[PDB]
Amino acid sequence: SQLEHNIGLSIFEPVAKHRANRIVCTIGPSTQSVEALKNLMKSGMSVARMNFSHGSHEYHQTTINNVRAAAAELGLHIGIALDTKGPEIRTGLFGEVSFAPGDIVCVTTDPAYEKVGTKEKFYIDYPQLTNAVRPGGSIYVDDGVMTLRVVSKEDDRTLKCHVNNHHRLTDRRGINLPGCEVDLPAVSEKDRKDLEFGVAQGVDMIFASFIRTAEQVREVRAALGEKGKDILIISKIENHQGVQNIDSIIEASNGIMVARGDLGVEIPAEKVCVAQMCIISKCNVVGKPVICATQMLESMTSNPRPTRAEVSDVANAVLNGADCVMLSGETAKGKYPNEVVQYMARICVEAQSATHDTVMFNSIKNLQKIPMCPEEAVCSSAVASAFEVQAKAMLVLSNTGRSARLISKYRPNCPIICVTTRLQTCRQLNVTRSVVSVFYDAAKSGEDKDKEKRVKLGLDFAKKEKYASTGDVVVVVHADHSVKGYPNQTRLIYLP
Amino acid sequence: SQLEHNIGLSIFEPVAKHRANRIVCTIGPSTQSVEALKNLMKSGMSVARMNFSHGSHEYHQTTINNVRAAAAELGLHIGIALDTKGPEIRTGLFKDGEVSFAPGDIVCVTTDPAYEKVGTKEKFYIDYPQLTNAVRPGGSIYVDDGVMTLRVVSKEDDRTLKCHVNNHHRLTDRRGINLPGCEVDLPAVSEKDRKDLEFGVAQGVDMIFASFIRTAEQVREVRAALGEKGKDILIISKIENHQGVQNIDSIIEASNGIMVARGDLGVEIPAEKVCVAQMCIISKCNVVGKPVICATQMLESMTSNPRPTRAEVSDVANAVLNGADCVMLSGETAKGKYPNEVVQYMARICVEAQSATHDTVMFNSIKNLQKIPMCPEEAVCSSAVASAFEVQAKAMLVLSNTGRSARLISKYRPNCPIICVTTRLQTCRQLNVTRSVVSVFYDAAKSGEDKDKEKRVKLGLDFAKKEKYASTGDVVVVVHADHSVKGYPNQTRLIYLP
Amino acid sequence: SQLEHNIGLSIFEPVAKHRANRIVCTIGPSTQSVEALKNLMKSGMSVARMNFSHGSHEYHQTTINNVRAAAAELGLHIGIALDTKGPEIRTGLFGEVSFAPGDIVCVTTDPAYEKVGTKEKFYIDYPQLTNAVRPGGSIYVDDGVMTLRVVSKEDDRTLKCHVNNHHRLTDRRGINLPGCEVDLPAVSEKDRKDLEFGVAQGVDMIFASFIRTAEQVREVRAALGEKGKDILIISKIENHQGVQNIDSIIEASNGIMVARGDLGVEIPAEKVCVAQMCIISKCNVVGKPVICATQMLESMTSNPRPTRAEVSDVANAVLNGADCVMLSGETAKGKYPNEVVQYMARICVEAQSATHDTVMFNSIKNLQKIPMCPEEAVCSSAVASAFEVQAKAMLVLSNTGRSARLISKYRPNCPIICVTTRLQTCRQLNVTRSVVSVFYDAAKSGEDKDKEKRVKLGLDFAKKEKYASTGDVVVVVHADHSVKGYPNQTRLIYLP
Amino acid sequence: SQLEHNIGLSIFEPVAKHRANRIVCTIGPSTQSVEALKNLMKSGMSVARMNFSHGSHEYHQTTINNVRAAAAELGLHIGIALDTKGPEIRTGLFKDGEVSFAPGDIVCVTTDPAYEKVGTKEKFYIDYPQLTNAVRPGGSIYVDDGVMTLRVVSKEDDRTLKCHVNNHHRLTDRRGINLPGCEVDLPAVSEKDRKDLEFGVAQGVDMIFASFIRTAEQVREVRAALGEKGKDILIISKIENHQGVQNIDSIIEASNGIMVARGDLGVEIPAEKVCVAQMCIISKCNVVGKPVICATQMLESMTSNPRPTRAEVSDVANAVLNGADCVMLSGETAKGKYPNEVVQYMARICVEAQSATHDTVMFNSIKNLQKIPMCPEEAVCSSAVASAFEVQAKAMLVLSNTGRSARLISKYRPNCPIICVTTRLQTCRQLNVTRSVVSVFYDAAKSGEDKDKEKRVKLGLDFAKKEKYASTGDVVVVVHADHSVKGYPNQTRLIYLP
Ligand SMILES: O=P(O)(O)OC[C@H]1O[C@@](CO)(OP(=O)(O)O)[C@@H](O)[C@@H]1O
Ligand SMILES: O=P(O)(O)OC[C@H]1O[C@@](CO)(OP(=O)(O)O)[C@@H](O)[C@@H]1O
Ligand SMILES: O=P(O)(O)OC[C@H]1O[C@@](CO)(OP(=O)(O)O)[C@@H](O)[C@@H]1O
Repeated sequence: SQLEHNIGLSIFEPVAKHRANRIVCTIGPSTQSVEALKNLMKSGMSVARMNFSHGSHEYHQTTINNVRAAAAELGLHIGIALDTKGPEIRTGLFGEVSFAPGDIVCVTTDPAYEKVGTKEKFYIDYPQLTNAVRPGGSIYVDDGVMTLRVVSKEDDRTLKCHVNNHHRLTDRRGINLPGCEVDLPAVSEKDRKDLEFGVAQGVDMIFASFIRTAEQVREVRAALGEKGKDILIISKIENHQGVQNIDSIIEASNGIMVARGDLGVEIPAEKVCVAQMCIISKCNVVGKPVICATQMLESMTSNPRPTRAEVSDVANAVLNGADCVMLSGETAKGKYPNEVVQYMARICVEAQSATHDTVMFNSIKNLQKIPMCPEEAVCSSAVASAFEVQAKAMLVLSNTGRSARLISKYRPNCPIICVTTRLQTCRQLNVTRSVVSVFYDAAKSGEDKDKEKRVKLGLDFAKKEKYASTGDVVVVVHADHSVKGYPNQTRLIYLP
Repeated sequence: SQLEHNIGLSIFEPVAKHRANRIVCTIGPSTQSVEALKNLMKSGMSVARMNFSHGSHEYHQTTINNVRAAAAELGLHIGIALDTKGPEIRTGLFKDGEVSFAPGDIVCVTTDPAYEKVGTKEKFYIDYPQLTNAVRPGGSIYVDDGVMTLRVVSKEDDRTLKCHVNNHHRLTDRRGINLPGCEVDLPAVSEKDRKDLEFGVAQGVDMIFASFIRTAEQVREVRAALGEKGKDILIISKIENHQGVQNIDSIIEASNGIMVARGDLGVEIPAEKVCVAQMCIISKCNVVGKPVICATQMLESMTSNPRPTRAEVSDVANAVLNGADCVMLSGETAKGKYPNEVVQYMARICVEAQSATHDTVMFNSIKNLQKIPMCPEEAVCSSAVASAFEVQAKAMLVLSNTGRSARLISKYRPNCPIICVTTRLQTCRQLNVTRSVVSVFYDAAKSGEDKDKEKRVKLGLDFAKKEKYASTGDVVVVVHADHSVKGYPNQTRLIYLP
Repeated sequence: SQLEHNIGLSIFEPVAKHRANRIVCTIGPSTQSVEALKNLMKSGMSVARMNFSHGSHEYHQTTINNVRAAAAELGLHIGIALDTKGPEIRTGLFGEVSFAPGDIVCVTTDPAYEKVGTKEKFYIDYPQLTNAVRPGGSIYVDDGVMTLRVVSKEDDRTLKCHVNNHHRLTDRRGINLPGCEVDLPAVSEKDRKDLEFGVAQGVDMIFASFIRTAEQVREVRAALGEKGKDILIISKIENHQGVQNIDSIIEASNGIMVARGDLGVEIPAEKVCVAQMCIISKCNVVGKPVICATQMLESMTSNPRPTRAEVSDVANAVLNGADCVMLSGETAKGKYPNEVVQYMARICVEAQSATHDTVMFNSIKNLQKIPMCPEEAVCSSAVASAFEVQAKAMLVLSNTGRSARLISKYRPNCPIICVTTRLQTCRQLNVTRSVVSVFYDAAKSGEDKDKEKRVKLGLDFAKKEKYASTGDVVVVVHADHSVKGYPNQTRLIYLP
Repeated sequence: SQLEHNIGLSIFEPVAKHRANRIVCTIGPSTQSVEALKNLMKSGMSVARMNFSHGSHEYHQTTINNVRAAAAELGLHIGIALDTKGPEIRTGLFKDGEVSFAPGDIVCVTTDPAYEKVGTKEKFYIDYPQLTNAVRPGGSIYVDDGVMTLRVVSKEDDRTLKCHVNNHHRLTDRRGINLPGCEVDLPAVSEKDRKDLEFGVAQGVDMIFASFIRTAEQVREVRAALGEKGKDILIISKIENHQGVQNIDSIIEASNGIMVARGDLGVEIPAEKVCVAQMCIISKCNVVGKPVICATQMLESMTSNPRPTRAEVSDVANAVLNGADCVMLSGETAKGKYPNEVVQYMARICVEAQSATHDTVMFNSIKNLQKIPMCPEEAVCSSAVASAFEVQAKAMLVLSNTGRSARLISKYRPNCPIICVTTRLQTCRQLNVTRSVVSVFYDAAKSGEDKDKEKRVKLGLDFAKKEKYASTGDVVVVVHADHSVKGYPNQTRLIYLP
C-alpha cells in the first residue's frame, strides 16, 4: 500500500544517481545568450520553450541558433519547442479607465465599437459572446483579476454586467469565459505564420495553446502540413472543454501539457488539482508524454530559495506520474535561472527515489487491452525482466522513438538508453521519462542490419556515463535478424 | 490502484458537503480583533495558534480573550494552541551592529563567551558550548535561517573553529544558527518557555505546539513542565531537524500529535528531502491514529495577493491526500492582507482533495498494519467505520469524554462526519485537530448522569439533523458502551434517524 | 496467495478443536435403531436424511420416532430431512431381456405398449420423448450403464436406437436424457403424499429431487402449503438444467444439494467438478447452505478404511466452501456407519484447519452490493471484529435463524453460538457451517426483552462446551432495546 | 479471487484442446503387451512405471522392450520410470505360518533375531534393531499396512517391547511394519535396490522413483548408487512418512522431482493429514519449479468398474488444481479390467481441471515468491510466459538440450503448449513429467551444428503447425540464446508463424 511504502521512507538513504524526469525551460532575456543556455543545459534543461506570445520571428531565431550552438558545444541533443500564442479573446480599443467595486457596464460585439469604447460600452472581439455567457454566469477580464456577472442581453450584441471588484484597464486586454464552450479557431492567422516558421526552422515540437477538441488538434497537424508531419504536437489543456474532451485530445496529440496557469483562470483554482491527477494518469495509461506547467518554483523568480509549497508541488507532479516539469518566468526572466533548474532537478530525483519501484508498472499493465501488439508485449516484458534482474540500464533501438516511448510507458527504475538513427528523435525523446539518447549516423557508419554496431554504441555509452559496469546485466530490445518496423526481441546481456 | 482511481476523477461532479480536514490559523495584527476572529471562524478556522516567538503575555491574553468572545457569540468550540519559542542557538553581537561576508572569506567562530559582544569579520561568537564536538571539519554551519552557509575547515582549539564563507551575506546581531545533521543538546524547554507554559496552563490553553523536539525524552520534559494542572493539555511535537525525523517513532509514542514544521525542517535538512519526511511522518501518525498538522508557506503568496499560486493550491491538496488531519496558516493570517480569503481558499482546496480521495483505501491500509489482536475498543471502532461504508452511513456518532474514542474512529478515516458527544468543553476544543470530528457538549451538571447513554445519543442525533448531516430515515452508526462496561466503548449500533 | 498459504501448511500443528462443517447421514437398516442413531450422533451426525425413494410411510415413521428419542437422550437437536423420490422417467412392463453390444432397438411412448414390450418395441413413460432426444443424441438406461443413440423417428411416438454395450434389463428401469430439457412435474403424486406426511410429522427440511427451474421450487413450496411454510427447501441439482438455472433456483430455495450421483449420469463425469465449484461458490456468495453429496467415502460401505481419493474428496468439498458433506449408502447400509462418520468428521476438521482465516470473509464481502441492509452490515462487521480480537466464539440471538445464517455467510473461524426461541431453528441450523444452537424456552422463562437471559444462556454454553473461558472476548450480536425484527447491535464482552 | 472465478465457471463452454498435465501408468499383466501399450499411449500414457516391488528383471525387460517397440511404431517419446522396492521393516515368520490376535491381547515384540522364524501370539520378531529406541511407551506400531495397530505398553529389556493389540487381525509371515512418527535409520538403498538400479542404468531408464526418502542425504546416496553412467537419470523422491514431509525443503533441493506417495504416507501419518501434506508438497515443488507427481487410488474403483466414483473424479481434478504436473495410475492399469478407459477418463478430467484454472493466478503467485535478482535465464523464462499471456500466444517454443530451460518455462505455468526442441532423446522422454511440454528431437548428427538456432526453430514451428498448436499468422513466443551466449537462453522473440 502507499501507506506502508510511506512509513518505510528514509531521508538518510542515497538518492537515485540518474534523474528520470525531464525539465522544460522557457527562454527569455535572463537566458537567451549562448553562455546562459549552456549553463542552463549543465543545470538540467532538456527542452527549450519559445513562448511565441511575445517577441518576433527574429528574436526566436536568435533563441533557436543559440540553443543549437550551446548544445553542439556540450555535445547534447536539446529539444526545441514552439509554444503558440493561440487563438484568444480580447477587448477593443479605448485609452484607459478604472472600475472600482460595484459598477455596471455594457459589452458589445458589434465591430463598429472596436476602435471606440469607454466606461460604459466597450468591445469584445468574440462575436458569439451573447451565446456563450447566459444571464447569471461570469466574464473574466485580464487573467480574471476582475469578474463580471451578466444580468441580461441588451441588444443582439450587448450584455449588461455587474462589476465585482476594483481594477484598471487598457486596450486589448485578455478575456476568459469560465465554464463556457468557446468556438474559436484552433489556429489563428498569427499562428499559421508562426507554425510555418517552426517547420522551416525545424522545431522538434509544438506546444499548442488552448486545445479544446480533437478536431482542433487535427487542424494544427494539417497546418504543419507535409514538411512538418514528424513534429510532435503537445496539446495544452487550458479550459473545461479541454478537460471534458481529454480522451479524444489525447488520441489526437503526441502528448499533453497541463497548462495550469490558464486552466486556473477558466475553472475554479481548487479543481486544477483534480484535473492534473486525472490528465497525467490518462497519459500514463496510453504511454504519451505529459508536462506539468506554471508557477512550480515561482518565488525563485526573485528569491534564491523556493517556498515549501513550491518544493512540494514539484515532488508531487513527479509522484503523480508526469514525464516533465516546466519553468516559465523562473527561467525566462528571473534572477536565478541556473539555481532554479538545479533545485528542480534535485526535487525530481528525490521524488523519483521515493517512488515505489513497481506500482506504476503493474497499474499501467493491468489497464492494457489484451491481446497486446507484439512490440508492446516485448517492451512491457522487457521492463518486467529489468526489475527481475535489477538491471542498471535498458537499451533500445528506435528510429521514430516509438519503442523508447513504449518502454518508458511501463516506468522502469533505470535509464532507458535509446540508440537512434535520427537526430530529431534524440531531441523529441527529451519529453519522455528515463530516456537517454545516442545518435547512430547510418549514412556515415553503415546499415547495421544485424544491430551489433548500435548495440555496441549503446553499451559503450552505458559504461561511459557510469550507468553500468563490466559484468552488469543490461536489457536490450530491438528486432531479430528478419523482422522490420518494430522490435520483437529482448535479450539480457552482461557488459563485456 | 491510484492510477485507475485518477483516470475516473471528474471536475464536473458535486463535492462533499462536509469538510473533513481542519485548519489552524496563526493570530496577529490582521486577525486579532473579535470581529476579525468571527470572520476567520466563519471562513473555517478550528484552532487559533499563538506564536510565542513574538509578543508579550498581554498581547496573547488579548488573543485568548478575543478568541473566546468570538467563539461564544458564534456558539463554536475553538481550540487555542500555544506555539513555544523553544530553545535557540544564536550568534553574539557584532561591532557596529553588522558585518558583511563574501565568498572565500575565512572566519573563526568560537564558543568562548568573552567574544559575545564583539563579533567581527574575523571572529564571532556562537552560544553553543558543544560546538567543536558537534561539527567536524567538512561539516556545515547555517547562519540566519540558512541564508548564509559556512564550511568548517579546521578545529583551532577546543572552543574555536576556522570557517569558510560560502556566499554573500550581511549579518546583524544575534542571528539564528542551525547545525544541519548534528545532534543538539539544548534543553527541551528554555527558561522563557517555562513562563510561557505556566501562562498557558493558567489561561487554560488546549494544546502546546512544542518547538524543536528531537527525542521522546524531551517530550516528557515538556509534559513534566506543564505539571498536574496541565496534565490534560495536548502536546503536539514540532519536528524541526534530522533528529526529530530519525526518532519519529518514539516521539510519536510520547506525543498526542505531530506538526511537520516544514519551515525549520527545510533549514536543517535539504529542502527536497522535506517532501520525503512529510510523507513518512504523516503516514506514521495515520498508522497509530494521532493527529498530524502540515505547516508553512502553504498559501504564502496570499499574504499579499488575493489569489494563491498553482504550487500553493497543489501543496494543500497533497497534504490532505498524504493524510494530514490539519493544514496550517502562519503569516497568511497573522500579518496578511487577505486573511478571510486565504482560509476560504484553504477550505475549498481541502474539500476538493477529500472528494478526490478513494473512500476505502486508507481504511484498509491502516487496518492491515494494526497488530492482531486489537484491544476491544479498537476492534469496535474500526468495525464501526466498516459498517458505515457498508450502509453508506451519512454520519457516525460516538460518545467520548476524553476524546480517545473519537480519535480512534477518526483513525480509520470514515468518509462521513463523526459527531462526538462529549461531557468536557476542553475535549470539544481539542478534537478540532482531528479529521472529520464535530463536537457537541453534553452538560452533565444540568442534565444528569446519563448512565444509559440515551440523553447523549438523542443530543447527537438531534445535532445530526439540525446541522444537516443526515435526515429522518438515514442510517447512522452509533458507538458507545453497553449498560455495564466502563472506560471505553464495547458496542456499535446501526440506527435509523427518527 | 493460495500458493503461499500452502507452502506454510504443517501436519505437526494442533488442529481446530471445534468442527465447523456439518454431516448429513442417510438412515437405513445399518442405522435405524435408537442405539445405532445415538452412536451416529455421538460420531458426528447433525442431520438425518430419510430417502423416500424406498420404504413406506411406516418405515420412515420409525426413523422419525427413533431419531427424536435418540436426540432427546443425548440432549441434541438433530435435523430431519425428507429426501423425495422425485419425478422420474421409467420404462414400461416387459419379464426380462439381454442387449449385448451393437443391437438395434425401438422405444415407444404410446401407452398401449406399457404392459407389453420386448427386445424390439418397449415403452417409455415420458410422453415428450421424440421432442427431447433428436436424432444423434443419447438415451441413458439404468443410471446410464447402457447408452442408446437415436437414428430417427419411426412413427410419431417411436425412435430407432443403436445400442452401444452389454446389459440386461427388467421392468420399470430408470431412464435419463443427457443434455435434454425434461418437462416433468416438479412434484409427482407420490411426492404430494410424501410431502404432506412430512408436514404432518414436522420434518425440518425437504431435499427436493430433480429441481430444474425456479418455478418447480415454488411448486414444492405451495405443496407444503400453509402448515409447512417454515420447512427449508434444499433443491437437488441433478441435470444440466439445474446447473443452467442455478441462479434462479438458488433465489427460490433455502439451500442447495449438489447431487453428484445423479448429476454425473446426466452430464459428463468430469464436468461435475466444474459444476460443484461453481454451485458451492454461488451459494457462499448469497449465504445459503450448500450440501455436497454422493460417494464421498464410498469404499467404507465395505472397508474399515477409505481410499486416498475419498479423503481428498471430503477435504476439498470443505475447501470449496460447502457447509455440509453427506453420506448415503455408507451409513444407510454399510458395515462401518460409525467409523465412516468419525473419519468424515476428522477430515472436515483438518480441511477447516488448512483453510486461510480471512480469504473467504474478504472474497464474499467484496461481492456484496453496497449499500447493505443494516443487519448484514452488523453481521459482516461482527465477523471482522471477531478476527480482529481473535474471538474464540460469537453469540447471536436468532428466532428464525436468519441472523445465524448471515453471520455464518461471512465464514468466521470460531463457533457461532445461536440462542434461539424455536426448537425447529435449532434443528434447521444444522445445515449451516459453524453454528451451534441453544434453545431458550420463552414460554417457560419469560420474554427477555432486554436480551440478558439469552445472552447469559449463551455465555454459559460457551463456558460449558469449552469454546471460551473467563476473561475471553466474545462477539455478541442482537438488537438494542428498541429495534425489532433483526439485530442492529454488536458488542464485545469478556466472559465473567 | 478464487470465489469470483468459481461463480463464473461454465459446464457449457468448449474445453482446452491440448492437455497440459501428464499421466504416469504402472505396467502389469493388463498392459504389458506391445498392443496393450500402444492403446495406453494413444489413450494418454506419457511415462510407463515399472514397480520393482514385484517381478524379476526378465519381466521388467519385457516391459522395457515392449514400451520401446510400442513407442517406436507410434513415433512417440515415452519415459520409462523404475520404482524401487526400497528398504523395508517386516515381522519374522510365525509357527504354522499364521496367528490371530484379538483386542486386549498382550504380545511381546523383540528385535532379537533368535525369534525370527518362531513367532507366536505371545512373542514375535521385527527386523529393526533400533526398535526400542524408536518407539517409547504410549507409541504405536503399525502392522500389515496399518490394518493392525499395537500400543507399546512397556520396555521389557533393551530388545523387547510389551505391546497391546488394538484390533482383530490375522497375521501371516513377514508382514510390513510402520513406525508412525519415528525416525527410521534404514539405508537409502537396500541390497536389492542396487541390483535393480544397476539394471536400470544398464537398460537406460529415464527416471527412478526412489522409495522411502526421508532425508536429503539419502537422495544423494541414491545418486551415488547410479554412478557416472546414471548421472543423467532423474531422481524423483517418494515422500512416504513424517520425516519425508518434515525434510521436504532439502529433499526437494536434492531431487529432480517429487512423488507424493499417498498410499504409504497415509499409513505413516493420519489419513486426513495426507491432504495437508499433498497441498504443501505440491506447492513447494511448484515454487522451485520441479515436477511433482500425485499417486495412489486416484481412480481405484475403475480397477473393476467401467466408471469411476464421484470422489475419484474430484481427486484427479483437485490434484491438477493443487498444481501437480502429473497424476499416476497403479493397479488401475497394472492389474485392472479397463486400463484404456481409465487413462481416457484421467485425461478428460485433467483437461477439465486445466480449463477451470484461472490462467494467470499461478504465474503471479509463483513469480512473487522468487528471490530478486533472478538469474538471467529465469528472468527470460518468466518474462516470456508473461509475453505469452499478453498476446494470447497459442504456443511457446524453447530450445533445450538438458531440459532445464523447458522446465524453467513450465515453472511459470503458461496456459499454452511449450514446444521443446531438444538434441537428446532422453530429454524428450524425461520432459514427460513436466506440465505443458511437448518435445521434438533435433538430430545434430544428421542435420549439423545449428549454431544460429535457425534449423531447430524451423523444426519447432513446423511441429507447431503440423500438430495443430498454431496456424500461419499466429504469434509464438520463442526462447533460446542469441548468437554468442552459451549454456542458457538469454533471448525471447515474438514471431508470427510463417
Ligand atoms: O523506430 P521504432 O518505430 O521504435 O522501431 C525500431 C525497431 O525496428 C527495428 C527493426 O526494423 O529497427 P532496425 O530496422 O533499424 O534495426 C528494430 O531493430 C528496432 O528496435
Ligand atoms: O430471528 P432473526 O430473523 O434472526 O432476528 C433475531 C433478532 O431480532 C431481535 C430483535 O427483534 O430478536 P428479539 O426481539 O427476540 O430480541 C434481535 O434481538 C435478534 O438478534
Ligand atoms: O539445455 P538447457 O540447460 O535448457 O540450455 C539450452 C539453452 O542453451 C543454449 C545456448 O548454449 O543452447 P544451444 O547452445 O544448443 O543453442 C540456448 O540456445 C538454449 O536455449
